[PDB]
Amino acid sequence: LGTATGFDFELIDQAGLGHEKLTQARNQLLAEAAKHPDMLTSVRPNGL
Amino acid sequence: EDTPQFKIDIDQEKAQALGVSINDINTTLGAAWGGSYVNDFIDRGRVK
Repeated sequence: LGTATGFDFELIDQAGLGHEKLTQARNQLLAEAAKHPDMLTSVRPNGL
Repeated sequence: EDTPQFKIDIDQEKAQALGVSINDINTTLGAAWGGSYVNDFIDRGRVK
């Protein structure tokens, strides 16, 4: 199973953008989820 | 209903005398007139 008080999120490129266009969308989302410390903690990517 | 169709009649004695094989007579006939699937490529990240 997973965990309680914890989510599991996907980030799909549904327009054929690429891998370097998806990493820049991935880093934009994480750097924006780090400025909400009172709502979101321990946000990270799962891959490499 | 049964249509006219164009029978082409390869001679393999007369081809052997000229130096061609039927491993590229039938390919030149088949890939030009019918079309040949060679391999795959990548088109915006999709195998086509």
